[PDB]
Amino acid sequence: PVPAFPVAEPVEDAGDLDFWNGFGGFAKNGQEYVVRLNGGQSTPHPWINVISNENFGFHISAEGAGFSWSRNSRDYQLTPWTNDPVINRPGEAFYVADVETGKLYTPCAALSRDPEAMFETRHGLGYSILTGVADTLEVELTQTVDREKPVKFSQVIVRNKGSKSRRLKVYAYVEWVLGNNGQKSAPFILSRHDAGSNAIFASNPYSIDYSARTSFLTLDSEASGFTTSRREFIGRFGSAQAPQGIVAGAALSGTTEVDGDPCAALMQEIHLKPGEERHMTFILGDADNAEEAEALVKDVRQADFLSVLEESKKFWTGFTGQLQVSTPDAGFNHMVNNWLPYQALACRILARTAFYQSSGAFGFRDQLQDTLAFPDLARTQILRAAGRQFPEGDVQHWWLPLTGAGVRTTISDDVVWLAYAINQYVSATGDAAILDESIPFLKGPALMPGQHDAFFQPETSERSATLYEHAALALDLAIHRTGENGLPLILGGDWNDGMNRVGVGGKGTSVWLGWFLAGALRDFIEIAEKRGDTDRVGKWASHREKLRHVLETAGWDGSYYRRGYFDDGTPLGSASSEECQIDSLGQSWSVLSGEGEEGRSRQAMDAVMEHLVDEKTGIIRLFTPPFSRASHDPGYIKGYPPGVRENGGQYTHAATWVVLALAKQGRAQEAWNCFKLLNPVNHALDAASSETYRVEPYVVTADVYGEGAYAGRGGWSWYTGSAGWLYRAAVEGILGITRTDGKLHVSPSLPEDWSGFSIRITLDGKARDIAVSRKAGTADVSVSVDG
Repeated sequence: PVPAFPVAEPVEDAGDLDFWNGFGGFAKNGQEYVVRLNGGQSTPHPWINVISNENFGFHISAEGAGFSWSRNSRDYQLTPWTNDPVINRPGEAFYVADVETGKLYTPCAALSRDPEAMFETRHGLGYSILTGVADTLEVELTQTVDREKPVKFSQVIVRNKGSKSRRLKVYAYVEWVLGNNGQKSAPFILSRHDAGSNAIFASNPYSIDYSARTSFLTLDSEASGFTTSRREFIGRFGSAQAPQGIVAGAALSGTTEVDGDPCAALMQEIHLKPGEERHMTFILGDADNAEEAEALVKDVRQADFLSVLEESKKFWTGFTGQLQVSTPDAGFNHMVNNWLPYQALACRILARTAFYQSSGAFGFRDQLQDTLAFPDLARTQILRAAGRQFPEGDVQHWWLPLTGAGVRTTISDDVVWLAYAINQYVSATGDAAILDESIPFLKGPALMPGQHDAFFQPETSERSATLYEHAALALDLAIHRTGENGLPLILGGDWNDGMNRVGVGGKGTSVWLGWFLAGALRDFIEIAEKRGDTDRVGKWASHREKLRHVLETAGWDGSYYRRGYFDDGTPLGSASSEECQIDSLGQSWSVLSGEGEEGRSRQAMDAVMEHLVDEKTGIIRLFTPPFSRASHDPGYIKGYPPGVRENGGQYTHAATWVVLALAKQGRAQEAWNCFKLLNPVNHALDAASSETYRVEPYVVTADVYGEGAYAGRGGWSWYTGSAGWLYRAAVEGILGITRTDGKLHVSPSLPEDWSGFSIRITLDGKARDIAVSRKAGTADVSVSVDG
C-alpha cells in the first residue's frame, strides 16, 4: 500500500538574498541564482535554466528535469519532455542511497519525499549546480555541456562528513525517446552495450529522418552492472521515488531484448570514508554511426571534465560581459547585464526550446528581429535569411535548419522585415559591402490561391541576385499587394499571426503594416539613391506620400489610430466596434516609424494609458475589450480565452514598443514606470505574496493573464520575442546609449530616483568606463553629450 504523502516543515528566510522570496532570490552580481527549498515542497512551476551549444542543448529545472537534443527540436530528442506543471516526472534521476540501511537520498527535490532533508539548487550562466544534504550526507550535482562537441556532462560529488565508513550505491537513470512523440517509437527502439567501453549505445532506426543516429551514456570508471528495461529498474508497483530496483535486490542483469520501455543505467559501488569525497563524471552525448560514437566516447572519457566547465564559464562571462552598467537598481544590474543576453543567446541562437514551447523551425520574421540587440552574427543571420527568398517576391516563413525545406505562407509583413534589418545594419555598422553579394534563388511549385500554404520541396536555381535586389523584389511585391484604400493588404496576416483570415481574397488591411512599409521605405529610398536607381525611388516616394496621406486622413479615428478594415469594410481598431477598441501596435509604431504628426502622436499616446490603468495586474494589455463572441470573425484568436495571450492579455514584445515610444518623446518617468512594470523582477512577487505568479522572475515572460479570478500569472517563459527588444530598450531608451554611426553617443534622460549611473562598453577591443553625472560628463574626461 501507498504510505501517504509526507508534509514539509517550511524553510526560514536566511540572509544573503537581495530579492528574498519564498523559494529563492538573487545571489549578488546577477550571475548565480540560488533556490532554497525543503523536501516535499517545490516552486509553483518548474523554474528552468537553459544551457546550450551550437549543435546541442539541454534545460534543467530547479527540482530535477532534462531535455537533450542533438540536431533539432521536435525531430531528434534524447530524454522525454513533459509540459505538466503539477507532476512533471523527470526523465533522468540520480540515486545515492546507502547500501546498508537502504535509505534513499537524491539531490533533486522532486525525487525525494523526506521532510528533514536539505535541498539547494543553483542556476548560473552556462552551468547549473544541484546540491543535496540529507542526514549528514551531502551530494552535489553539476550540469554543463561542451563546446563544439554535442555532449552533456554531469558530475556527482558525495561528501561523507560522518563518523563511520559507509558503503554507497549510485544509480544513473535515463529514458530514450528518439522522436517528436512518445509511445510511437518505444516499440521500435534498440539498445546495445559494449564490454570494452563502459557505455550503452541507443539507436532508433525507426525514425524516418534519423535512421543512423546513436546515443550513449558512459562513466569515467568501470561499471559493475547495467539495465536496459524499465520493467526491471522501476518494474510494477512503484514510482520514481520508490524504483523497487533498489530494495528488492541490488543486482541488475544484462539484458539486450527489446521491451515496451527503453532505459540505460550504469552501476558503480562506492566505499566512502569519513571526510573523503569521490568525484564522478556522467556523460550524456550522441553521434551518428558506431565508429563516430566510439571515437566520441573515447575522446570525452579521456580528455577531461572540469576544463570544459571553466571554458564554458569564461565563454559565458566574456560574451555576456561585453557591456555592463552600474545602475543603483538592484534588479536592473542583476538581470539586464547578464540574464537578458544569456537568455537571448541561449534561446534565439542555440536552442529555440523551453519547458512550455518547442519550435524546431526557423522564422523569417523571428531571426531578423532577434539579432538587432547586438555585429558579425547579425550579418550571418541576414545572409542566411536572404537565401530563402523566391524570385517572385515571397519569402519562406518556416524552413528546416538542415535540409532547408519549409512552407511558403501568404503573410505580408515578413517580406518587409528584410528591409528594416538592412537599414539597421547599414546605419549601425556602416558596411555597405553587405548589399552586393551573390545569393541564389529557390524554385517551388508556387501557391494555389485557394490554400494558405504548401510545404513542397524548395530547390536552388542558377539565377543569383544581390541583396539590394533581394529586398527590392519583396518591397515591390508589397507595393503591388496594396489594397483599394492604399494600405497594404493583410492577406495572410501581419506581425501578430493570431489575426488570420482577415483578408484572403478580400480588401482587409492593417495600419501597422502601412506604417512599417513607410518606415522601411524612408531609408530604402536613400539606399537606392546612393546606389543610383531613379525609376524605383520615384514610385517609392510617390507611394510613400500617398500612404502617408491615407494614414493621416483615413487612418485617424478621432482620438487615436485605427487598426485596419475587414473584408466587408468594417473598421478594425475603432471605437465603434464592440471589440478591438484600441490596438497598441499602430499607436506605438506611429511614433516609432518617425512619420506622422507630433500632436497626433501625443494624442495617441494619451489613449495608451486607457489600458495602462491596470496596475494591480501589472501588464500592458493590447486590446482592452475581451474577445468572446465572433461578431465578424476576426480570426482564430477567438479560440484563445479572454484575458489570455493576445485576447486582452500581456504581450511583452508589443509592450516594449510603448516604452520605446515614451522614451523617444522624452517621457522618461513614464518610460521608467513602464519598464519597472514590464520587469518580471519585483513584479508583485517579493517574499510570498505572489504565489499566483508561478513563473520565473529572473527572465521575461511573453504572456501574463490579465482578466478573471486567475489573472496575475505569467506564461510562455524562456521562449519570448521580447528579450532582445527589452535589452535594446534598456540600453537606449532608459540609459541614452546608442551606436548610430559606429561612434558612441550619450543622450541620456536619467530617472528621478536613480540620479546617476555608470556603464562600461568594450567595443573594438577598447573598454571605456563611461560614467554619467546628473547633467553631463564622463569618467575618463569631461566631454560633451553625443560626442
